[PDB]
Amino acid sequence: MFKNAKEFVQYANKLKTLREKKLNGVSIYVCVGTGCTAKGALKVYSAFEEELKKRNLLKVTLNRTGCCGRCSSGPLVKIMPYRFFYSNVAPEDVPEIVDRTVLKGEPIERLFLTDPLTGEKVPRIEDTTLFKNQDFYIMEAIGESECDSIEDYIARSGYESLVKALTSMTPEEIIETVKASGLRGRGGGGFPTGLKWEFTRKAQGDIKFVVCNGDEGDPGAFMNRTLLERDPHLVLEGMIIAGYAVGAQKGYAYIRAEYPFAVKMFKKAIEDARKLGLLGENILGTGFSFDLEVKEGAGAFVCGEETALLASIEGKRGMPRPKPPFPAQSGLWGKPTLINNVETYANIPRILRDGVENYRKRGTENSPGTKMFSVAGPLKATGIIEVEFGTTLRDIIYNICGGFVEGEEFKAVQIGGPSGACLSEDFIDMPLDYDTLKKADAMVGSGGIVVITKKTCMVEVARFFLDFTKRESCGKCVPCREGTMQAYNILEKFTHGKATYEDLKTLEHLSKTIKTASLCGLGKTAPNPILSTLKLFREEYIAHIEGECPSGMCTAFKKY
Amino acid sequence: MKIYVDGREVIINDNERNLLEALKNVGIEIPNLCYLSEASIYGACRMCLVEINGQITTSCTLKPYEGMKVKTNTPEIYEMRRNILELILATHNRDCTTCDRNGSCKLQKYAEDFGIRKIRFEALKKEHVRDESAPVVRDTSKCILCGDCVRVCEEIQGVGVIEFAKRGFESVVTTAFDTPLIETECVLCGQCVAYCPTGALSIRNDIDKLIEALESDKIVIGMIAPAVRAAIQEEFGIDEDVAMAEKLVSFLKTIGFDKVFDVSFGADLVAYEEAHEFYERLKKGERLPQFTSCCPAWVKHAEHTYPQYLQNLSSVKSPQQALGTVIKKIYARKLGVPEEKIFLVSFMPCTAKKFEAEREEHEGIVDIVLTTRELAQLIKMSRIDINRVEPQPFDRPYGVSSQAGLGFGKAGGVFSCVLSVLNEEIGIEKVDVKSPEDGIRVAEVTLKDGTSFKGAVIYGLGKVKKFLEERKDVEIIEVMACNYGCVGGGGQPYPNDSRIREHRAKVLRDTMGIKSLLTPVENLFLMKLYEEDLKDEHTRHEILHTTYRPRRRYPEKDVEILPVPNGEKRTVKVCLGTSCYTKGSYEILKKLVDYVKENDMEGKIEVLGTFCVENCGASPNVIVDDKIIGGATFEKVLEELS
Amino acid sequence: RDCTTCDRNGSCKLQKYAEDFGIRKIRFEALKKEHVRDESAPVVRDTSKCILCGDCVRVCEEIQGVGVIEFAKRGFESVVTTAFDTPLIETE
Amino acid sequence: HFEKVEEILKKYGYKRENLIKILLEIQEIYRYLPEDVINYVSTAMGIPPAKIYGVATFYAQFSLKPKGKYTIMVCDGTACHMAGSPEVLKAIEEETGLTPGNVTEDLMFSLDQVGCLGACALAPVMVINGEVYGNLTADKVKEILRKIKEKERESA
Ligand SMILES: Cc1cc2nc3c(=O)[nH]c(=O)nc-3n(C[C@H](O)[C@H](O)[C@H](O)COP(=O)(O)O)c2cc1C
Ligand code: SF4
Ligand code: SF4
Ligand code: SF4
Ligand code: SF4
Ligand code: SF4
Ligand code: SF4
Ligand code: FES
Ligand code: FES
Ligand code: FES
Ligand code: FES
Ligand SMILES: [Zn+2]
Repeated sequence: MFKNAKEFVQYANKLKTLREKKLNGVSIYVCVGTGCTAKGALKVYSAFEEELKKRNLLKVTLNRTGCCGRCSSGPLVKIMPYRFFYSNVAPEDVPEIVDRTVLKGEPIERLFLTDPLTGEKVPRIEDTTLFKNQDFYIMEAIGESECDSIEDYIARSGYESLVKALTSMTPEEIIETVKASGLRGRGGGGFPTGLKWEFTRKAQGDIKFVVCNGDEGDPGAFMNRTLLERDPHLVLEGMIIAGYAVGAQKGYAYIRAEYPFAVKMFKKAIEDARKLGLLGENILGTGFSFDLEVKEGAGAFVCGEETALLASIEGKRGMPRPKPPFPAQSGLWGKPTLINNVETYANIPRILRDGVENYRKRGTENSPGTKMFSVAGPLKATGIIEVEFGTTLRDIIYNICGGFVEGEEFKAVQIGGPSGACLSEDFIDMPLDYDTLKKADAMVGSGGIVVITKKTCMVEVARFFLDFTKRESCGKCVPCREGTMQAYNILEKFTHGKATYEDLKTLEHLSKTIKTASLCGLGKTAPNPILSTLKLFREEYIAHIEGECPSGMCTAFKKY
Repeated sequence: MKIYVDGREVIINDNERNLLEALKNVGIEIPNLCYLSEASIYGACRMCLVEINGQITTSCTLKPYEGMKVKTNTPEIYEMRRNILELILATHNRDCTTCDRNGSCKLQKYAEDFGIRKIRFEALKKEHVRDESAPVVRDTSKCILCGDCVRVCEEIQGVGVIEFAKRGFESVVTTAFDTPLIETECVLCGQCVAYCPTGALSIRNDIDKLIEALESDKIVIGMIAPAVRAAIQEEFGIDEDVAMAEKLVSFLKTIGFDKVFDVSFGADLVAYEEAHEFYERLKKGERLPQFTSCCPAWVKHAEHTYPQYLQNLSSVKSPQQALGTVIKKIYARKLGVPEEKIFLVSFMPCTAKKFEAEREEHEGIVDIVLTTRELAQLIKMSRIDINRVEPQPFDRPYGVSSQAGLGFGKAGGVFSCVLSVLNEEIGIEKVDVKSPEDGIRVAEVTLKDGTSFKGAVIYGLGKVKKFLEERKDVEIIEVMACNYGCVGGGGQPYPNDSRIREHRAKVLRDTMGIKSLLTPVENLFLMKLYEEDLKDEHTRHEILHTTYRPRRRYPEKDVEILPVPNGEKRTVKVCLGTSCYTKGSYEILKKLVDYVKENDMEGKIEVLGTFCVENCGASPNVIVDDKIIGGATFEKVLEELS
Repeated sequence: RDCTTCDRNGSCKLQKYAEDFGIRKIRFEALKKEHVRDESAPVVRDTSKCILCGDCVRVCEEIQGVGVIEFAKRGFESVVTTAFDTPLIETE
Repeated sequence: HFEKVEEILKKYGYKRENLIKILLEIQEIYRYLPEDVINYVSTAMGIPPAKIYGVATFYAQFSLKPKGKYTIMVCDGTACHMAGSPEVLKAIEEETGLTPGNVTEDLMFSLDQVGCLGACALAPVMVINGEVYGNLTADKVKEILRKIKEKERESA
């Protein structure tokens, strides 16, 4: 598969045969994605290894899989020949699993997935109500895909789209199909990616760059890292296709150093692709050269800004600059640079494999495709989910996540982190879109979701988001640098029950200044929580000015 | 191009970069705190907001286009601009009476114009830095984070010792690890101060020492730099004035100076000595190329950056030190007064001269160095119209100087003086001068006998690196740390941009033109000095020559846990590296800390933390009295402590 | 010494002299004075900026004939104020 | 006489574009960024120390003080914050007497608040040397802190 494409086709066909062989046999997949490892997934994998080794009955095979969308349901394990999904698998009952299931095959009722809605246990996750209520287009082979295996990715039809683009199509047709599909920037802005690819390609320059923004753009979201740990080769293929479309010969992946597993997975995927010839000085013997590097993010929320990201890659402080000249013309080292989110690159190969009409079959007329989210807060089922671009907040909160834990009630929801919006129940029945809710003071955002309950003081929510923004400000321009800290001071006064209507007026007027006069998007959206809470929860601020706090958590006055 | 500003037809210009600059060229001013000096950029103040098509945006980042309707003043823009200014003023150290920019501060003028009379925001506290260890004084509580000093130090001076650090509310311009500026590689050129728009960067004022000296019984002797007379007139807002130095002499004598001399005499003496030294070097073809040592900033820069070229530096000391040493060692004897009785005051345009006067090799010669601004303050205190002061000549025998000596005040002065000395000693057939770049000039000189050399004049530190890396065909190189030479020194009147520096150079050239004697030998007093006092080479070497030593940071900066400020101790250091941390070291540190907690009542034991000592693979390491142990532990360090 | 929020900023003789005399520090410690700040009336009072020149007292008495402000106390605590530090809006 | 630092610099070829990665490696080796180490790095790379200091103090992963023997990481993400992370921070302070970004006298404990750790189902979440303890409260945090204190104190 290093000279022509027919060798790659034969390699993929035989890899598919081998994968079918292994799948038909008894195999074990333990979800080693973030959250499951926090619950002890790695110790479960060690227990499986030792038990399966001492018994020495390996034709069993043990594999590591990515997130399966049920992070809250303990470490996740499933067996293939009988697709029985096991949850809350402790390292102590692994021998029981091996004896009862791997050897014999008797379903284990005690170790299955409960149904939050119907209050019953279903043996298969694919039969769970939550699984059916979702829309899996990007995440595929849930629980049965090897995260650290280019062989598995190829055996699941992976890398076919890149070969189709290289051998058959020419960059112009690739960019045209991306434009026609209507794919929009998943990074949060929603800008049509096809137009961005046109901008980068048309830029006058022989050398160009492709940059992947791995940042979550939110301190309460884990979509991009989960996708990277699920199918790193999907993002790798998308980046290669983008580099071919815009005529680049070098691409950079920006993954935080705080995420060791994502960095390891992407590095291993890159090395495997290079070894198999997908990356190198001559890909599939077509005269196209391209290489990829992973750049470690030392940790700075401001590095999600395009200019700050470019400065960070080049080894400087992540300081943004006035956007024009745009990165599409002069980005990395003054050369054209295509910058997109992880989910955008993941979508690219899916669009290429499918068509334009087939892709648009999911979503809305202006927002085709799917969006992966990370729902959090107190709910029966939390984790990574994917939904169509027409779903409402009620569907996600109740039908997909199972609703709230007993003794809890809905108050509000955060949809895009600090830069996002705070939505009350009056917007719950509004289909998600980059246009439908972009006018009602709301935005889908990078994909983070956190539900707020009645026992949450929203003045404190605004204080928390402003404290985060005050910490993350790069300190370049006066509005963000100074006003964020001043607004945090005012909000802290509100929390400590020593605020006044003068402080409320000052905060309201300073929010406009911060939003309008700030240089980059960090400061522009810095007062979004303040504006949202004051537009939706003014009575709580007023009660705080009176030392009441109807929620009653923030301890500033009690037992007097 | 035609544009509509506030509803009226306005013609801006054909090609322009942004709306703000175009309107400024027209004559329409938009308030902003970005254009503050020649090293300024746009985008940080955010105060230039204009309204176009409904949305507000900064005019500095807005490319103008034909027939654009722009409203530069709307109630929303007033609100936003006042909010931004109040934000700046909330955390600003608002003490203008003791500020060095008082009366010439844009922020102060805006606070006046914007009618800010109370701070609506909280004057929140910051981890401010107050560095006063060097003639350049840092006070980050007055910093507006414009970044002009960073650009000046990096791009213009080529040192890069000050940079932005941290982020957010804690953003600060400072040296690495908050190291005192005196201890860094700073050359003290003072250009950052010259470009600073606030009082954050300032010059150390030493007027109190001068006043207490004048009030004492010591004989105060003043000597004025050539470039001080070419720029002092700016502080009083009057036109250029030749004879400035002589009315300065009159004023200084009025306020109690016993003698006032001219540093141009020292410049002539230095040029003579350096010309002879360079001729010897040429005839021997050794220690070449030669570097002038008249700029202390360049000398310190070489000590920090070119330890291999320290032998190429001219042994002759700078005019200030040469003239001061001559005074203290010869004039005192001629007057029959002990050297302790004479108080020597130097009036310079340079902040690095303050450092030079305090150098170990120059100890006790120059008592105090006062910059041009401090001299202007002295004049302004008296409230006498200096323009009306009748000039009187400098004092003998160090009062007269040649035109070449006075030429030292601007770039190329010392090279021209050396050329004149050589020409008089041995004629010069011709000189061909080239200009490879803006601040670099190269001269090819042929002597009458036939031996020829090449000399380069470089003003503006930071251009030296490329020239030294690529050009190796010169024998003498003049280096001036400041652009345009000393007319643009750190201590010169503010503002200190290029137009004023060129005007100062023109003023100094006009002052030079009215000098009769043209070369140092024509200076009778200098020849008398050589014939009577500097007759022999030993005295001349001890008087006019100095030695230079390399500079290298000596940072120990070990982690402090239970330090002892002073006194004999044990200074036990525990390695905190990963390899050492992998087994024991942290446990050993805890045990030792608890031991000194129960024992070690006094400061006998000093428990320190240290980074990897390059002894990994030999078990945890514990340094004791700067000694290596290996396989260290609590008992193994206790036994050594015994 | 807070000239930024002062109404005489730019037209203060004391500010100009501080600029001219090169007073960049004070070795005299900032003693604490019982300063009087008033905001009750359109005429605002702030004795922390007062140099006790007495011009206001003469203006009010000799010129305007009201004499509502006068020198009180003595020594370091010398202050120009209203009777019993009464707010200006409540005086004559 | 620096050897490992020289190895890292040579591996990345004294290129400023790799300065952040070089600093990450140096921290991983020395556990922090000593002034001497990055002074040597500046000398080797021909980059002024102020530049490296500006870069180091801008990103969170870089620490200028040694990391504690038991480095504590308390998630401050949205879910963990509404779940009670401030209570966890207050308990940590009252027990060990420190605030995020600080270290104890003997370098036994250090604290840093970070973003989502990807375990929102366990909010609030704390990490100590890779050991994650979820569903935490003031009592639980104090109890575990005492237990680890005694365990380390044993030494043996
Ligand atoms: C403070 C801030 C953080 C951001 N974080 C992210 C991020 O984590 N991921 C992302 O894709 N975009 C992020 N963005 C948006 C990108 O900087 C920018 O929109 C980029 O062009 C994304 O390209 P895309 O729309 O194709 O995804 C952030 C923007 C700001 C102002
Ligand atoms: S808005 Fe904030 S993050 Fe953006 S450039 Fe200004 S200070 Fe930096
Ligand atoms: S820089 Fe000095 S003069 Fe200007 S506002 Fe600040 S304290 Fe006043
Ligand atoms: S005095 Fe010169 S070398 Fe020192 S910090 Fe200022 S500009 Fe840099
Ligand atoms: S020290 Fe002066 S020049 Fe430097 S950033 Fe601060 S205000 Fe600007
Ligand atoms: S060029 Fe002149 S003013 Fe500048 S540092 Fe050198 S001697 Fe001083
Ligand atoms: S005495 Fe009166 S006029 Fe004089 S400074 Fe004080 S308040 Fe002003
Ligand atoms: S990480 Fe395992 S289900 Fe999400
Ligand atoms: S002039 Fe300062 S941001 Fe425009
Ligand atoms: S880690 Fe201690 S000697 Fe290197
Ligand atoms: S918000 Fe803390 S782990 Fe997700
Ligand atoms: Zn409250």
